[PDB]
Amino acid sequence: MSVMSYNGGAVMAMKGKNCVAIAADRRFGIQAQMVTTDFQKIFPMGDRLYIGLAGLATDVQTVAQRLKFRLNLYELKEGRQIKPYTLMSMVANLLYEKRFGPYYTEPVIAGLDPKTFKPFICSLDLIGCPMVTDDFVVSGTCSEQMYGMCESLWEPNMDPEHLFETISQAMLNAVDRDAVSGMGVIVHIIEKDKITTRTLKARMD
Amino acid sequence: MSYDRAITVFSPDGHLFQVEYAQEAVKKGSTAVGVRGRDIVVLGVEKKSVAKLQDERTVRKICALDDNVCMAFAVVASVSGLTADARIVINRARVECQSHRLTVGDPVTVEYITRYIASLKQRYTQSNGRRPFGISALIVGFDFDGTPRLYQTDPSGTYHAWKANAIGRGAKSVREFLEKNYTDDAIETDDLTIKLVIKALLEVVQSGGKNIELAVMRRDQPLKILSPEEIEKYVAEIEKEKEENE
Amino acid sequence: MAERGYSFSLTTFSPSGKLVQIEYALAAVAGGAPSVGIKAANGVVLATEKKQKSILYDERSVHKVEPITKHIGLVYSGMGPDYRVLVHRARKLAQQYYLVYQEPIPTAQLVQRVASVMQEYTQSGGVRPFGVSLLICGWNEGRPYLFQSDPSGAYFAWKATAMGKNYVNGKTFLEKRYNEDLELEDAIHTAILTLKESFEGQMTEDNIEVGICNEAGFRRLTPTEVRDYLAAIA
Amino acid sequence: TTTLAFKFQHGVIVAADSRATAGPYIASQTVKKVIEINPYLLGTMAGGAADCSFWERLLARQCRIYELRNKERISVAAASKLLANMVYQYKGMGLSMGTMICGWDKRGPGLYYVDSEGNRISGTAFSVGSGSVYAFGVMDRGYSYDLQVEEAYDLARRAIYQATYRDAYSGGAVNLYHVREDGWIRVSSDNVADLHDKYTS
Amino acid sequence: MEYLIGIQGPDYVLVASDRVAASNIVQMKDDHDKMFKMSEKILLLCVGEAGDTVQFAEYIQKNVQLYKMRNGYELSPTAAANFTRRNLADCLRSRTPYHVNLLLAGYDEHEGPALYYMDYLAALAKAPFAAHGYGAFLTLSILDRYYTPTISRERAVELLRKCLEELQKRFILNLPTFSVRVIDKDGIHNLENITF
Amino acid sequence: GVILYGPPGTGKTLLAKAVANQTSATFLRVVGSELIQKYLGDGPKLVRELFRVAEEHAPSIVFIDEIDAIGTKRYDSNSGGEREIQRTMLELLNQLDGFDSRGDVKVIMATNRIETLDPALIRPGRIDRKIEFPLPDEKTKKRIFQIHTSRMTLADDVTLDDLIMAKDDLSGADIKAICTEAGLMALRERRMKVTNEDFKKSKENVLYKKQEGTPEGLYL
Amino acid sequence: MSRRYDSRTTIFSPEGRLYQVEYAMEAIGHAGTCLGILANDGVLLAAERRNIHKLLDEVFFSEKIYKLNEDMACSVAGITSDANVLTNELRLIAQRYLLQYQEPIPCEQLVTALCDIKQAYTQFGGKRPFGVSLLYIGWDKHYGFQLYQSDPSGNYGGWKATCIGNNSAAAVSMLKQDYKEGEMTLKSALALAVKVLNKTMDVSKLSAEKVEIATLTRENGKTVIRVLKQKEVEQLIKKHEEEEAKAER
Amino acid sequence: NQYDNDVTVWSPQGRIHQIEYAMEAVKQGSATVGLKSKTHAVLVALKRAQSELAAHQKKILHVDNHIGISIAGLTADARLLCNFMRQECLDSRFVFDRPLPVSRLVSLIGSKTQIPTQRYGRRPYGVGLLIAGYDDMGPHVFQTCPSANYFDCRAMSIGARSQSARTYLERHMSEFMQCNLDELVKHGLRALRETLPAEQDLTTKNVSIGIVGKDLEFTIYDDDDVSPFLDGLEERPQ
Amino acid sequence: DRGVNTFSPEGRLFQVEYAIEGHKLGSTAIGIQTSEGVCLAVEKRITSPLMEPSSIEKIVEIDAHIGCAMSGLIADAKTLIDKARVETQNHWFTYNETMTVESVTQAVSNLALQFGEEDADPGAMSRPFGVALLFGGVDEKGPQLFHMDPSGTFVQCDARAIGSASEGAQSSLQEVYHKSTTLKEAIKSSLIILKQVMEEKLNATNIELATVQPGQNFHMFTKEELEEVIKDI
Repeated sequence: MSVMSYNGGAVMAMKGKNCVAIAADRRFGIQAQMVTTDFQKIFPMGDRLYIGLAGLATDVQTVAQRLKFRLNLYELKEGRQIKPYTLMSMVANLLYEKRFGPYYTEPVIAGLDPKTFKPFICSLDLIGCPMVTDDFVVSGTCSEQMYGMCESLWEPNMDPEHLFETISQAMLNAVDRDAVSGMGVIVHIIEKDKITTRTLKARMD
Repeated sequence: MSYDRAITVFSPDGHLFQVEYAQEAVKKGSTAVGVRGRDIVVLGVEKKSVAKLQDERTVRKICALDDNVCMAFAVVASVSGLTADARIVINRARVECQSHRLTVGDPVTVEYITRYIASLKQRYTQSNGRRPFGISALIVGFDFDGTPRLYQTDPSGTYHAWKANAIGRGAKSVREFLEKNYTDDAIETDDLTIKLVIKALLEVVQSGGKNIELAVMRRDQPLKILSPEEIEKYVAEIEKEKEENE
Repeated sequence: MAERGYSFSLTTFSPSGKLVQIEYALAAVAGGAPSVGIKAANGVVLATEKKQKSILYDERSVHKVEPITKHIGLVYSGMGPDYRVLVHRARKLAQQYYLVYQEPIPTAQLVQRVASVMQEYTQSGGVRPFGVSLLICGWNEGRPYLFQSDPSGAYFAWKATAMGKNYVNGKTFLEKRYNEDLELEDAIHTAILTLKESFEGQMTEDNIEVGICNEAGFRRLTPTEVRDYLAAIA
Repeated sequence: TTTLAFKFQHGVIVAADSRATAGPYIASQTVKKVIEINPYLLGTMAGGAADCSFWERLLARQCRIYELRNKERISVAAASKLLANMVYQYKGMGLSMGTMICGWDKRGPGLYYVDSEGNRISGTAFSVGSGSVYAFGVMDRGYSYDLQVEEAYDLARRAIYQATYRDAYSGGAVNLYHVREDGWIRVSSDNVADLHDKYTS
Repeated sequence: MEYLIGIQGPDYVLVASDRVAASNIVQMKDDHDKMFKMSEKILLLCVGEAGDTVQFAEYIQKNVQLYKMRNGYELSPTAAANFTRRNLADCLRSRTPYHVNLLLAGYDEHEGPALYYMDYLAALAKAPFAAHGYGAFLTLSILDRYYTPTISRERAVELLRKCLEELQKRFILNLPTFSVRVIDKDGIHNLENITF
Repeated sequence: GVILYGPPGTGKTLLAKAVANQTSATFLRVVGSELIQKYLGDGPKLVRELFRVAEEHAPSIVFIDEIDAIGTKRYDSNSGGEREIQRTMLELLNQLDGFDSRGDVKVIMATNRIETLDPALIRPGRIDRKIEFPLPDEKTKKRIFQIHTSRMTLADDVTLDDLIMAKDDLSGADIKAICTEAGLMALRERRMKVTNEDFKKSKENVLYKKQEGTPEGLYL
Repeated sequence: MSRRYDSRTTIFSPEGRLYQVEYAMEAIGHAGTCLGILANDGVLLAAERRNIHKLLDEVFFSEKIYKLNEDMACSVAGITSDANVLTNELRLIAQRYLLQYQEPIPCEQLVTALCDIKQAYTQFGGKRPFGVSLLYIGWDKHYGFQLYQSDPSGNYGGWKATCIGNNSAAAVSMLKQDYKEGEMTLKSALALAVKVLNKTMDVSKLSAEKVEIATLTRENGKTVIRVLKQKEVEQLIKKHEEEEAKAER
Repeated sequence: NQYDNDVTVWSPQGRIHQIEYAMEAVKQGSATVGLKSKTHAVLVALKRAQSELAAHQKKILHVDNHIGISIAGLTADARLLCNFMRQECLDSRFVFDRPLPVSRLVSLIGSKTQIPTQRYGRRPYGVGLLIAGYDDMGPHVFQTCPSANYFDCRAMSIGARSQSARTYLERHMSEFMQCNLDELVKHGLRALRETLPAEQDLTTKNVSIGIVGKDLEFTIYDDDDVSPFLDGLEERPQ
Repeated sequence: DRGVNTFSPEGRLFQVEYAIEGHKLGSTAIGIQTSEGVCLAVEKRITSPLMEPSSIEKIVEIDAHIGCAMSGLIADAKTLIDKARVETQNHWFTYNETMTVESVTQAVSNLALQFGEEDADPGAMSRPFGVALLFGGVDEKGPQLFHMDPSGTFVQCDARAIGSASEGAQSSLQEVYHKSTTLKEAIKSSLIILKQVMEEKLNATNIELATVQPGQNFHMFTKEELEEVIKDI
């Protein structure tokens, strides 16, 4: 899921965890180079309608390869009446980037999602075309990876409800936009229940 | 993919088998008439068997290859020839039509597109594992000086310029009758060109003014496909005018 | 290859509404040795009887139950030669899916992919339509799967189905004894009953093979275990 | 509106102008250089800029006009011939191509004159030039520019422009080539010697 | 490249756009008696600006595509569809010897929603918006285009807004220019608005 | 002679019988499939007899019904075998002209198509003229029906036009089939009346069996 | 190969329609009824599932109805082996068009692309056509709501209410009277759909397993494709029997 | 029978009947004499026209200016072999930069002729070529047939009525070899006139000569210098 | 069964034998070469004059100094001539001389027969052409007319006619034409034979005339000049 460059006018993903919900927060940023004109266009996409995968950088191949991957995820989702596992999709994405051989164009995938029908928490980032990345901790990713990583450690509420994570996250996104050109350009925060997706769109330039 | 042994081979009969089967298959068909105007160049087919449970969309015999070029195909036969067969000749010409249109700065020369059409149906006859289509097409368009044309091909690819030509129901039968119909004072306005197309189609149509499908095309504006309800209004006017004549 | 080759189809329809060669192929699967496949809904068991009739087979390897990969297994019906390509094919597919997913090929997905290649073989020339019926088992994504793949290309998902010798009797017993969402013990027991329905392939332990798919993967069972299940049926 | 290829159309008829000279700096090897290629009377073309790239695209174009004409029997559109050649030019880059040709031929609406580049420009104007020296040529022509200029004013306008050009940017030499397309079928006026033009202006 | 201007401000249904007349190759304006605002259909316009030469190349490629899709639909184009398809086609063609590296402007009349204007970069990033600018001019124009409407435009204020910008482009930015085409397209007919 | 081919059902059989009365030629009818039979060597002998008898009778027409049959089928149910089919096929050719060159014996051949007919049999210059019937139109159909209406029970409940219109450009046979099925249908009811209701029911069965319009409507 | 094993599998007939295609229609007839009916706010497919036996794991959503895309669906009537090759490709083309274009896939577009592959087999290759006629239900932003049929040859016709399977001829005839081209809401449309399955299927009591109705409706500004539940299908059947008793006496 | 129904199906004759049909195509074709010296190789061919109001045209087709062919059979089929031959001469010039060895050149043709003979029912090329070539070994006049087998002949005559031409080659078998180039063309026209009856005799219009050799390129004389050679009759008494 | 790719018991190819008879169904080509130009006359092959003669093509320019008139199976001919136009032009393009009538003729003759349902692919034939061509043009040596037939035989011609009766078309030629004769008689000598070989009438919409002459390209006759020549019988 290789995208041309990184210049997409914003590149940032943060994922942060609870035991009652898990959240993936994203720039909703679009429009390559410094000049934007828009602040809307899909980037995080529901693929089982309750798991997300985020593909990050320039708009065209980000949307294009996601959709072409969606079709292979779908095949597997379609046939059986139960939908695919997160761990098997996690290597699937790793391989998809790898197919684009040596001296490849850099994407940065972030997968956030609770596992389907074996219930445990999952957060992962891919980048380059790299070794397997299953973690159960926290993951922040992009080219300003260090800046995201800080925030992904920052939100975990192990015992508060879903709501407190959102309000904490709104401040977390904002402070990050003042620190880098990767956050911002409108922010979409996704709190993911297992049975559906809740999309909230945050106020913030 | 293609068949290792040839479908079309030179055998003794004078032509070829598949040409021979192919002339039969547009003879036994229904009427498709094309009249050449001085406004719009208009094509129409006798049959689609419309009855109000279905709607035409791409179901039309008349399909526009280009912004000013369109062709109406009569694959149509004893038991009905194949929309499947026509569509291939259509796909290949349409890409070529648009490439020429790009190149000429005025409306695309019909001439190129018809010559082209003729070679497409012939190349299958020489190609291994293939056979020619059993269609006859009315290639219509306007030139790069704006000269309206109505051309015809048969199944093996042979082409002529015509004032008006009609195919199917015995091709020779109907086309000699379209000369009689045709007037040059009856092509002077847009409704009069359309009335000449329709009069040949009425002859033996089952449940007319619904089955009758004809589309109009403008100078470089896209094809306007007319619905049969709208076409019916003209059909009534002529069908009474025709009764009056006898 | 070094020739012209074929490309013409060996099947032409009928004004009946049938394809002629697949109906001859269906007769060959029935002429096989009994192979049953049941998805219990607590694991998948595929059991077969193999006509060796001399037990001069030193197989600690290839059998009529052969694992495709570590949580897919395959059992056939009919003739052996057609099996040989399908078993190799399946292993290759298992490998293709292993590279990207790295969880070996899922059953719903496998069938579609085999089905497409089987259909070509009918549709094209220089190849011919099989006359083997495969029963595919898998446990992946915390669900057991049982499918049957016909020699045409068709795939149906079954709870319990039979093939091989005296399948008509088998499918009818299967409806009566087995009902949907019964236990792993019932699935195994009826499975061995269908083989016993009519045997006649030398009654020794190494003449029946079972391979079971469950939560921990797929392994084929030792012939001695298989015999114990049989012993119950009179 | 640049180099030794220029064409502008007027109200009496049309003028075509070219040099026949080659070799910037002391280096030279071609003294009867045919920048206005025209083996036939039906289509005419011009060069400009890079020596190799003009010659190559125009010999490919040479074949291309002849083929259209053959296929229709009568001569086709000036636009179609030129545009089929333009698709090839854009794709042609990666050979150090940098072709800047002016396509002239007879179209059905009338005379058609179109501007060709190696990056695929196609626009119809009354006047086009390819290269870098007609940047100098636009000051004396523009000043006096009418589009109803006499046949006689135009011949004198071209003759003088080369003589004045020689003085201003050196490069002219051997022969001055003049061609006139009159009606719709072209003729080459004269291959008038350099030494004559110097005195006249 | 790094020449040539576009600006579009969309109204209640109107859209006003202007671009300069001037195709300069080398150092001098080769063509100027042609416009390079193209009718790809009679409901759709592409106005391409960047490379003077590169505009025709992109226009033609889209022209076949737009029609092939029209065939597919067998009814007029959809705005959403036109931005994404032209974007995909153009990012792939940028690498190609037949390149694109133009900031293009889609104007279309949509069968359902209504007026649509679609933003395209040189890098080639698709966005529908209602306040956007094109060419070398896009860096210059876009903040201003952000400010002066509330949601979308009103034509009177726009007219004043447009004349003010056109003195600026000649002033600060460097074109060969001496005439500008100003147009409003309501979605079915082309209107000429006046040049400053 | 003549060769009668095209769309089957035009009324190919009626035509031989009708023309035969006008000329007043002795009408011999023999099926082409009847000539191949179990018996060994009886097959060509029979064909000789068929011609010999036609000749003796004097003006004659031999209507050979369903001759298409020898060609289409390699029967595999005759003990005479493939041998039988071969030897029969030659003898008819011999008896026709051959070196025999019998005169006054016209053969009118009824076939489905003469593209399904055996290539030995078919050849020009034994039969000078071949007639290909067009698809019967709405117009031809009315005249045939007025005759059948005259032969049928008379009422105002006979509605001819409606049935003809509904149908497509299709055979003469159908006009006959609509009338015969309508009388039969009446008997089921316990009615000796043939009304518009029997006809409307008859239109459906006749139309399906013969060619059926709902496949064709898509392709048109 | 050999030329004595060739009488030309692929050839043109003088009647214009291939032998193998008419032969394939009889096979379509044999498989169970699959219909599509239009609503003025949706489109739905109603089909009888190939399975009718007790034994079925129910790994597919329905063997006949394939959920291809988030705006397109198709059902198959005919040869199931043949169905698997067309439905998998179909799944990929319909999906690419909604996904990328952001413009919902037209049935008319879809069919022309698939029919090219079907057709190639009938004209050349020595091959044979597909055994299925497929009914596409979808919504596109162009025409609006649509229904398309494709046939073995690669011939299409666009209806708005059509039935295929056994007693097709009877069915379409019933459908002409009650539905023309748009008059039924989503609930009446669904009632009409159950009615057609009723006459044509032998069992007139039906079941949620026996039939499957999947609906496609755009609700709350996104186009929703859903397989209805066994409860929902059963509620529609229970509502339909009461009404069946009253309608025909 | 049923063993010539294809050329894959073998005959219980030891040679397929279809190979032998192809040999009749060449016999039905034009009388041609091919002789060589020890510097030059000469092809004498008989022209034919397909109409009365037509001037006869060469049955010598150029492979090239160093190897050349004379057709006996179909003109089209000879040309089809020719094109391949032309390519080889075009490659010979690239690789070796000499006239391609004639024996080598003939085996590559033979390989091509071999191929339809292998295929199902496909046609073996029904031309025989008399190939005149000049290499470093000397001149070669080869006989190529409708099979893949080539003969290296001293002099051979193939085509119609060629036995009368063949007794001439036998009589002056040693003579061709020692002679000067003008004489080599002279014995060929004397031999070629022998095929024809006493009545029918060679004239400048129907005579085509192809001369290749050490000293000169392949040149076709159709009326270029046919005349001094044509001079002196000596026909077979029939 | 066996092919049409097999030899007959005559020792000749089956498919080539059939092709010549196929020619006879259609159009005629009459080319008369005089030393003042090469003229081509061909029939439009009409059903009515109400068939526009605006752009019926059957005499087409191969090069602008060589024209070609076609006879035989008209459909098969349309692709052979289109193809012939590119190959002659590749030659014109490289050599930059005025093409010779004999070079165009040889080149198209190998394409006639490549037939076979083995050792051929879609771009190659699976049937022989049954198109006989008459290429007529003026070169450096002067006016030449060449006849090409499906068996690839190329021959020099001063008058060659092939048509609906190939035999018929020729027998009339002997009778009318004589070796040294004017251009104006050459055009006329074609109109008298043209009728003989056709079974159809003399109409201006039914004949097509083209002359290629020294210093002068391929010319297509208009309705007025088509009439001047019809007058000359």
